[PDB]
Amino acid sequence: SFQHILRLLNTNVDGNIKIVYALTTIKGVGRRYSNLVCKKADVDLHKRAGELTQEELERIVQIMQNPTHYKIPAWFLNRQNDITDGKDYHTLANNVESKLRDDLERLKKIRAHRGIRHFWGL
Amino acid sequence: KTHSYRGVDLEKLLEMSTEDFVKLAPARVRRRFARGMTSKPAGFMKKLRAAKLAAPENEKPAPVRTHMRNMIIVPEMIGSVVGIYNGKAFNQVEIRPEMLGHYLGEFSITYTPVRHG
Amino acid sequence: MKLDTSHMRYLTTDDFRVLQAVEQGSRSHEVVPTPLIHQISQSGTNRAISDLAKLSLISKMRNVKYDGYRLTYNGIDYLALKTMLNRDTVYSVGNTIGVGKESDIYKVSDKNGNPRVMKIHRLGRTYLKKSNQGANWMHLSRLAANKEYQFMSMLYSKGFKVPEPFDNSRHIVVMELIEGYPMRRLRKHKNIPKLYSDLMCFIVDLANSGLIHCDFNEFNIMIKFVVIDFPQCISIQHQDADYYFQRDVDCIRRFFKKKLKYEP
Amino acid sequence: LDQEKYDRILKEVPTYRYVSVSVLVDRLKIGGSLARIALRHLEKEGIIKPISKHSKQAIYTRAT
RNA sequence: UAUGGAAGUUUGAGGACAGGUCUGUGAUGCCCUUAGACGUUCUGGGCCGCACGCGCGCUACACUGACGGAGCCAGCGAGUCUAACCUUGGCCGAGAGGUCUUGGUAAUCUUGUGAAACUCCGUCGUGCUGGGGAUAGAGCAUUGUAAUUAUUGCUCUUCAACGAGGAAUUCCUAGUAAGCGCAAGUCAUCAGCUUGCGUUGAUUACGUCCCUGCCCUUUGUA
Repeated sequence: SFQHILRLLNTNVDGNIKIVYALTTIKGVGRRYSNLVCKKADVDLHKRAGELTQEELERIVQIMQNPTHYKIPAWFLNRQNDITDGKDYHTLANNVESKLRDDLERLKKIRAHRGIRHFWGL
Repeated sequence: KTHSYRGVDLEKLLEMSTEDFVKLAPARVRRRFARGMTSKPAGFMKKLRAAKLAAPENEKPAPVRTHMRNMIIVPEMIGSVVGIYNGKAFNQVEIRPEMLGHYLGEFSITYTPVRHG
Repeated sequence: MKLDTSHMRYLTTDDFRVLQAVEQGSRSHEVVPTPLIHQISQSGTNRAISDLAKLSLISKMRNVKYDGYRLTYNGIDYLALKTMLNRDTVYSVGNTIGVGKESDIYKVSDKNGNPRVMKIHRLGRTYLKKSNQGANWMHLSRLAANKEYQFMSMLYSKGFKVPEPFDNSRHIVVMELIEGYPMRRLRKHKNIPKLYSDLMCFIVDLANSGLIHCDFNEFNIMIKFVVIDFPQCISIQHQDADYYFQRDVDCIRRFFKKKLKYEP
Repeated sequence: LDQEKYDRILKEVPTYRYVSVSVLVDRLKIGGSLARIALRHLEKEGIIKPISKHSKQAIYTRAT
């Protein structure tokens, strides 16, 4: 029944603590986001991380990957209206790191200010 | 893959300018550049058409020395060359198609770095 | 504050000697009228004083009759820097200061173009409203430079790895740049075990004369050890010495736990 | 509990005159996480008298 | 004369000049520099730039606590005329903000400025932890011609050191220190600025010359 720290989406998501504050350790998701998704998982917030079997995990991750259809009104996601396509993404642990990393490159190729700041600044 | 502006490709990259190009753009463009009613011909529209008209047969268009940094890159100046005066002489910058959604001021750097070494 | 780098250059030939002329008499006559400069032409001395009185290297008392002077805290400064340049050192000041509390760290250019550290000794840096002129800023801070200066030279002669004093004249001590970084600001280092094994044994080095450092806590020395702010040390004759032993050690037993995680 | 300490602690500690929120952490038990809930239940179920009612400092009794 | 006294510390606490005025004159003299070198003006940039040393601050290292509800408690203020300030109310939107009408040139309306700390009841449990939000990105807003070198506001994400601070030093004797917010001035936007205002509200002497710095006596002599 009791399960502690788990390894999925490449991150050692901690056990034995409050349910919201386990997910926040993942890059790209935080206190409000792990709050609201734990509301949208239809799981109580006073439950701990010792619970949450695999199906309860699959509902959470299932919601977060398509957040606009499980009632998130597209003002709550982190990286909305991408400059590539126009869609609304919520970038996650290693999508967020290279997603935010490549933006420097797309401001270097165009020769924008901030990219050149980080170019000659290093 | 070409420059999908925000899900916008080539023909409607070239003409949606100033009417509905400003519509699908971020917050500093839409209602913000419901304003931007400035002297946009200046010596800009005439050199914008004559200077890109001054690219015959695989050639840089004629660089425009100008006195602006604040103008957002328009879809008509896609593939232009513009000198951007940054406190010293008209420092020539080519315009690229991926440059839309940015300021003319962000390319010509005004200050030099501190240069230790 | 009290010190100034501006006017050093613009004095003329006789000046340094005229500004010296008050100094030899100073030890005997500590109030020096105008002709008392002459013996040691009729253009020479006051055009120097016109500098020295208006450039504040000599104080002035106003009277109808000839006026007695007594040399100014500012005036020894360049007189020092005169013999300083004349031993050899201090071609120019450096752009990195270096401003401390009681002492002035100055990147300074010795002959050969050696960037090095100058230290001007005078206390309570701000010139202070509360001082009696001629002694407190000069003469107290004058002696005390050599008091420290010949300690380090004596303490470096011991052989412990420390800074070596280069030059001292008239409350100015110059020594090595001693690059390294203090542990007060310490950022990262991997190997403590012999580092601190040196440290706690560096103490019995400090204690090899029957002395104890008392500044050995943080903000003193750098990864070469490079150690500074020596003067506070305590003798074996010094009565309370045993209390200060665990003070020094344990405070650096303290530090490592937080930052670099080591325990003896 | 973590394996057994519901049944274990619920027999182990009505020891002293006074239990509280932070006294239960002294005995190297579960922290104020769930032992505070355990104060609500055993407060409720007869054992310790609520001579407080509330949060941070909750003055209580022994098993009476 | 401790007593009584609102108050027994001055009740208490404050409110002629080598000063400025030839740059004030709508009084009154002397000496200096002149034309490709006397100016007007447009646009852009900077006044933010950073190995740094020095100094004023703000916020932190929490469990006398962080967060979520709920209680709802002041004073100083100040506001639109030849024009759009303060804004109630009514909608819209998470929010920022936007819209439609109102009152107040003001003890009246904003506004009882329904402020904050605070209080109660909950979770959190000693873990760089949920303290902390450094820095940076996305989107959405407002001002202003213009915010790019990030104005400021909002939403999400990213979570830096700091585990109580060395030698040194600043300030302070009662509704005061400290903590808390508010108004006004600068002002198209903009406090972390200043000057006032009230709310919660200590400890510790009530003296001394150890230092510090200042006043004031006596002393020696050109």
